[PDB]
Amino acid sequence: YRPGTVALREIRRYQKSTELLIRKLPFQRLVREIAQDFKTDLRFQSSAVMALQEACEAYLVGLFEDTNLCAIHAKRVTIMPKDIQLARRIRGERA
Amino acid sequence: LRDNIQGITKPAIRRLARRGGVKRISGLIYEETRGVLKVFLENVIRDAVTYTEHAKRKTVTAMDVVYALKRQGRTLYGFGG
Amino acid sequence: RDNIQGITKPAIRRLARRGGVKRISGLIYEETRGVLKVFLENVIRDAVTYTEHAKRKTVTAMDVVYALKRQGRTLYGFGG
Amino acid sequence: GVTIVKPIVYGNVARYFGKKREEDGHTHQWTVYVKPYRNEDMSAYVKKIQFKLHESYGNPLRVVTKPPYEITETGWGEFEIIIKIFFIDPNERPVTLYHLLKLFQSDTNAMLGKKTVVSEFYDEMIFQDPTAMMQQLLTTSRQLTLGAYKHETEFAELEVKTREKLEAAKKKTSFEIAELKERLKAS
Amino acid sequence: RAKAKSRSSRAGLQFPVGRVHRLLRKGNYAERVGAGAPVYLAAVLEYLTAEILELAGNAARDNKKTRIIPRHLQLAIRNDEELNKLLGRVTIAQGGVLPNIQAVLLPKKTESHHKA
Amino acid sequence: KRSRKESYSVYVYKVLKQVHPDTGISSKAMGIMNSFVNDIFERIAGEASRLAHYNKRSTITSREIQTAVRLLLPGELAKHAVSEGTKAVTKYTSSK
DNA sequence: CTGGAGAATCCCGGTGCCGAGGCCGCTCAATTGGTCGTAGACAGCTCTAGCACCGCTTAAACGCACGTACGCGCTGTCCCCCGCGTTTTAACCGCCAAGGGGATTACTCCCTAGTCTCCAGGCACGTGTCACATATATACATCCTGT
Repeated sequence: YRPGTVALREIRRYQKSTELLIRKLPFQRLVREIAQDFKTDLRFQSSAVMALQEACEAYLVGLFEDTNLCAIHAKRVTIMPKDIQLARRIRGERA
Repeated sequence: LRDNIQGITKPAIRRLARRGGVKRISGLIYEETRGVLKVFLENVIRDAVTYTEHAKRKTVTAMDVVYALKRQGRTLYGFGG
Repeated sequence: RDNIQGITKPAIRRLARRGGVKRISGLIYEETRGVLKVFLENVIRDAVTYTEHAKRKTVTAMDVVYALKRQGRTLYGFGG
Repeated sequence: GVTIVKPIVYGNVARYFGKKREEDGHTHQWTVYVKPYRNEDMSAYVKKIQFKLHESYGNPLRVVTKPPYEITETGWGEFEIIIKIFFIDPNERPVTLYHLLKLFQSDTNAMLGKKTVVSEFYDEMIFQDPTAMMQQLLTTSRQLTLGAYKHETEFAELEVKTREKLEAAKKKTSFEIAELKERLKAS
Repeated sequence: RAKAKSRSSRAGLQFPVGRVHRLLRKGNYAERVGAGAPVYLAAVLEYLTAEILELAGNAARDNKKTRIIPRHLQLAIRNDEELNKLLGRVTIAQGGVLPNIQAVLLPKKTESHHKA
Repeated sequence: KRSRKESYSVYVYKVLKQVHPDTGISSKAMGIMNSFVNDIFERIAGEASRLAHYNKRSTITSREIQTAVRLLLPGELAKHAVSEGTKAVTKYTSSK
C-alpha cells in the first residue's frame, strides 16, 4: 500500500496497548548522561528511571497530539517541524 | 558519553507519534523530538538532582523525580508508595 | 439583562490590534464574547466564593486578585 | 615565551558492506573522527571542529561540539576531508588538517580478510604565545574517561597483537578444561 | 474506660479521619487545625475515591477483566468530563490515551488478489 | 529496624469492595489510587490553609475545608462532596 | 522611480495640575538580654539496592528500493472585511428629594482547642493458602516398512 494504511493500524494498536514505547536500556543511558552534567557518580533507583520514562512518554504523546492538531490546521496530514515549534511556543516553553 | 540521545531511534518516536494520533510523520520531526525530549529530561533531572544533593544522598530516589515532575505541573501517579 | 454585548466590535478590534493582529474575521467577535464571558464567569465565581467565605457583602479587589491567582493569571498592581 | 603542545589523532574507520548498495551506490560505512592522544577533554579549549566532505553529499560541511568529534557517513570512493578546528578563544587562529578518506584495503591487508579499515595520523597542536584565557583553558583541561585511550592506526598489526594474547589465553583455558574434566569424570 | 470509638466510624467514613487529622496537625498547614476540617477532608476523599473506583470497575467490566489496572484508571479519568478537568495535569504510569478504531481500514483498501 | 511505610490501601480496598463487591484492584492500581488520595489531600489542605490565612485566621475549620472543596472540585462534582461532608459532620456531632 | 501632494507624526519649547517626595510626630514592632528544652547533626551499624557485568535469544531498529500521496506553487475569481462618511445613541452630565448600608473598631466573655497524659485497638507486617500460568505423561494417530 501507500500513505494511508498501516499508519492507522499502528495508531490503533499502540493506543490500545500501554507498554513503554521507548526501550528501557537506551533511555537509561540517556538519563544517566543527562544527570552526569549535575553530579558525578550519581545513582538512580529503578523506579525513578521508570517514572522518568513514563513522564517523558506522556509529555511526548501530548506534544504529538498538539502537533497533529497543528498539522491538520494547515490542511496537512504530515507533521512538520514548525508544527512542534508552534505547539511549544503556544505552550510557553520556548516563547 | 557516546551520544546516548541517539538511543531514541526512529521507530520509538514513530510509535510515540502513533499513540498521539499522528497520521504521517516528516523526516525532520525526529530531530525536533529528540531535542524536546532532551530539554524536558534536562529540567526534570536538574530538579531531581537539586532535591537529591540537598538531602546529602548519593541516589536519586523515585520520590525526588515525583516532586520534580510535580513542580513542572506534570504530577505523576504510580510511584507515591 | 443580557448586557454581554457591552464588549462591542471596536473594543475587540482594539484588543486584537494590541495583540499584533492586523485583520480580523467577521465571526471572531461572537467567539471572543463567549470566551471572555467564560473567563469572567470563572473568575467572578472564585471571587464570590472568597467573599462569601469572609462573611462580607462587597467583593473586594483583593478577592479578585486571589481569584485570578487561582487561575494562574497573577495580577500585580492591586495588592498582590 | 609560553608554548603548550596538545597531541591529537585524526583519521577515519571504514567497514565494507560486503556488496554494493542496491540503488544508492555506497560500499563502505566510514566514520571520520578527531580525538586527543592523551586522556583529556578537548572541548575545554575546542569550540567546534568542521568536517568539509565532498560536494556530492547534501551537506558537505559537518560540525561537532563535544570531546568525541566523529561523523558517521556512507560513501563509495576516497576523497580528501578538510578538518578545521576552532577554539573557544576567537583570538586564536583555527587549525586546519587534511585527511585522505581511506576506504579500500591494500592487497596484503585484503588477503588477511580483515574487515575494518583504519587510517589515523598522530599530530600535535602547538600554541605559541597563547592568550591568558587560552593558556588557562589549555592548562585546566580535565580527564575525559576513566578507562584507557587507544588508537588502531593501520589495525592490521594491532589485530595480530591482540589475537596473540586473546587466542592464546582462550586455547589455554579450553585445553585446561577439556583435557582435565573428562579425566576427572573418568575417575 | 469506655469502649473507644474511632472518628471514621462515628462520621461513617472508611478513609482514616484519625490519620488525616494527624497529617494535618503536624503538617504545618496551619497552627491549630479545627475538629471538623479532617472529617470533611476525609469525607471528600472517600467520595472521590468511590466515584473513581466505580468508573474503573465499570471500565474493567466493559473490558472483561477482574483486576483494575492503570489502563482502567486512565480510561475512567479521561472519559468523565469533570474528573479529567480535575486531573488534567496528572499523568499515570503504564497508562494510555484513548484509542481509535481500525475498522476504517477495511472499506478503503486491503490486500488484492495479486499473488494472494 | 523495620522501616514501615503507611498507605491508604486499607480504606481504598474497603471502599472498592463496598462499591464493587465482585471487582478487585491490582497493586499498581492501588498505588495510583493512593497517589490520587494524597494529591487531593494536599490540594484541599493547602487551599484551606490559604483561605484561612486570607481572613487572618490561624485555624483551618470545617468551613474553610468546605469552601476549599467548593473551589477545587469543578461543576457537578463539588456539590456532592460538600453534601457528603455536611451529612457526615451532622451525623458526627449527633453522637451516633 | 520619481515626483507631487498630503496627511500624519513628531521635535520642541511652554505651562499649570497634582502626584511624588519629604518632613513630623507618635506606635508599634523589631532588638536586646537571658533562660530552656528540642532539632538535627554527626558518629556508627546494617543490609538493601545499585551497579556491573556476562551469555543467549531475537525483536527490532535499519538501510534500500519503490511507488503513491501528499505538499507547494500557481491561478482565477469571486466574497467579505477595510476605509471612511453619515445618522444614531448611549454615556457622560446635572437635577432634587432625605438619610442609611456596611465595612471597621472595639469589649467583653466563653466555647473550643492545645497540651499532655495514659492506655488499647486498629492498621503495617508476616504467613496461609487459592486463582491463573507452566511443563510434562499419554492414548491414540498419521507415514513408513516389511511382507
